[PDB]
Amino acid sequence: MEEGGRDKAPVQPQQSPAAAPGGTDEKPSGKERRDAGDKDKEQELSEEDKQLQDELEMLVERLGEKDTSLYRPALEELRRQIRSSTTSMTSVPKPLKFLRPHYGKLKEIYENMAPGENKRFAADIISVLAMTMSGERECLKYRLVGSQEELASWGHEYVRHLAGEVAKEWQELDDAEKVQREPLLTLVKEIVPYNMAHNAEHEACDLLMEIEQVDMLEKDIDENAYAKVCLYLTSCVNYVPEPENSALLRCALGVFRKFSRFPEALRLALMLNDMELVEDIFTSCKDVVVQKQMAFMLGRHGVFLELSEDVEEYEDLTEIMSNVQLNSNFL
Amino acid sequence: GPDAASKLPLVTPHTQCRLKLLKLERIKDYLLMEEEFIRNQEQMKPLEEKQEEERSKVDDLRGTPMSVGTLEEIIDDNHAIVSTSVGSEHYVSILSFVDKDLLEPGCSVLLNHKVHAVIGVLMDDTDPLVTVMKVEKAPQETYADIGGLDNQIQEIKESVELPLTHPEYYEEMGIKPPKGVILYGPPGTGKTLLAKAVANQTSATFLRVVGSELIQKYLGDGPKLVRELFRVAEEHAPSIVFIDEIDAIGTKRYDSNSGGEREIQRTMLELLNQLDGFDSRGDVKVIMATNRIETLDPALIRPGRIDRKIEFPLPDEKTKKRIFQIHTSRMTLADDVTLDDLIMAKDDLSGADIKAICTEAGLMALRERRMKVTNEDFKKSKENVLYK
Ligand SMILES: Nc1ncnc2c1ncn2[C@@H]1O[C@H](COP(=O)(O)OP(=O)(O)OP(=O)(O)O)[C@@H](O)[C@H]1O
Ligand SMILES: [Mg+2]
Repeated sequence: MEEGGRDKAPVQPQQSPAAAPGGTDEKPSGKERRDAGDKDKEQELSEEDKQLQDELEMLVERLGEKDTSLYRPALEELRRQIRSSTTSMTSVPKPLKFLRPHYGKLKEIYENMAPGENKRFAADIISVLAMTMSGERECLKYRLVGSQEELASWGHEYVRHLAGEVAKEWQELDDAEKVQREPLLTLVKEIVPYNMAHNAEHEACDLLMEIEQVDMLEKDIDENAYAKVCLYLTSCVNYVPEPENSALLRCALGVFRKFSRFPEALRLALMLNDMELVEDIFTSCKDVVVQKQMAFMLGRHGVFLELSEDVEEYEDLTEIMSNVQLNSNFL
Repeated sequence: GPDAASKLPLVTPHTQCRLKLLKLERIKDYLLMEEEFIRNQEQMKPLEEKQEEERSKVDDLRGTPMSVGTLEEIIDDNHAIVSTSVGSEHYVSILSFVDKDLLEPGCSVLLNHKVHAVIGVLMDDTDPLVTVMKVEKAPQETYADIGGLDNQIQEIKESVELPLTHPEYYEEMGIKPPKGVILYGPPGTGKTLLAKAVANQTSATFLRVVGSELIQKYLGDGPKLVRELFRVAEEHAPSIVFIDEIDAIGTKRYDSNSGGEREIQRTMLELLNQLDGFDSRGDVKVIMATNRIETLDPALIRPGRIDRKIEFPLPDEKTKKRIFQIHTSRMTLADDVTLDDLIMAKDDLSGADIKAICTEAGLMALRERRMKVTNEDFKKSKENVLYK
């Protein structure tokens, strides 16, 4: 409500923005020219956070709360030019002016249209532009719809394309500890169709970088502990970690083989067609990995013995494995 | 024992990671079932209230005139022998209401006044010895204030302060930190200054004892205080014990010493054990300061007892100027005294002499009700301090 020292700056350039209500008549061409040139220079002084408090931001915060509530649906007309400018000012006041319990009626304000190419605007910023608000909104509205009205129009499937885009850029934004931020959003959404959502997320992330996928597996261990009371996510939840660690990733497969044991260790349909896939990891940790899985070891020789040619030695190797190398070496 | 706070200091996420949320909600469900779990059973079984009924019955079992006595021995559980108020010993019966854990052989016991038995332990009053050496906080001397000594501040930092702030370094190379530090130099070099500097930026109970109080009046009340000194240090978690003027345990003779030198030696033989004996050590670091490192038994300084020996020399000329600047920082000089001219007043000034000059300078300005020291004040200050 007051300014000091730099009072001259916020006086002259503000009359035109305040003259918009009175400039819409008798000056059809004046408004368009000014807007085009102002856009280019605005970004230069905004990307720098050299001022702790934003003087310009607070000026519009007041009239924007009530003016936008009824003005947005006043026209309800789709225009090529107006839409681009209108979406610009919606995101700016969301963090502060909008209170926490306000996204219930916000479905129709953002789902209808996208903010053009905000992807470039979401890359320079780290975690304060829209990451906090975007995730929270979908955690409530979606759940109620699926309780009794899971069948809806094509709008539900549109958001699927949105999810894949975000994950492709967050990981490499800083390579810092913020990389683990992405998994949180995907957990809440698509409780039942979790596998389909995860398939797209890991399809592109793995290819971009090779070794930066190991850290992701760590967050999966603790996630499964806080499971649901109902016995419905005890099998689906355990299948997601497998495809990522396949040939699409590093061929170590040390953790891949262990991942098969989670689904109650149904050995008849997890690794029964897995040992012979490589045929060149005999000396690797493949043998050691199974040595900690005493659940279906009795049936191991049922198929291995019949081979008689996949291994250079097939009879002597099994004999010296049970306890020959355990007690003798220590003593 | 148990800590009231810090229920689960799992700040590893250190962010908005959802892992923080899952654990918190877990307690909420457990709390909900407990609510109706207690009150429900508290109606059809109105035997014990647990809030007013529980305390009430025990009080009646107790006595209005609760007694205070010393537990003398621990006979089989539920039974003990407690010394009465004056001189009698009773084969009392221990009641289960007591924690049955704090029953150390000789601390304290509350007994019923008619059927004497164990009713409850009593916390022991802070012994006056602990308060005597329990330095709270170094008043003003900081660690950049010391000035001058630079290569000698790293040794003390690296022996009594690093292993407590960054243990990883003596955690990955498997090397135990140097046991102790002994400071030796001419009279007045910052030996105690560095000693109290470490007390400033430290997170451990600092204890200080001068070598002169280690020599006492009655025989045997010698190497018994040394046992008490290291008994308090162990009881108080990490702690740095500072022995100042160690060269007073056989350098100065006092008539109060019933036994002569022969008694003082046994104090050293007990101090030798307390630094490296076949008992466990724990976490206690000894800093010894002296002005004559050649007048003490060369076994107290044996590696293992005290490992790092730090030598304090008389200030260098360059360091002499720094000493004057730090001591004269908060002084409204009269832009007529030159520090460099007073740097060379005597062949070797300890540095404690420098503060003496800068302190007697003020007293020589107070006499004239003047808040600015002139060259005359310092000139007469440099003559009244290091001359007579
Ligand atoms: N190198 C120094 N740097 C800063 N102050 C010093 C230095 N040497 C001595 N002093 C000052 O000397 C004053 C009085 O002597 P001080 O307490 O330093 O003695 P000391 O060196 O520990 O000697 P001693 O072991 O004989 O007591 C202290 O308040 C301290 O500020
Ligand atoms: Mg001293």
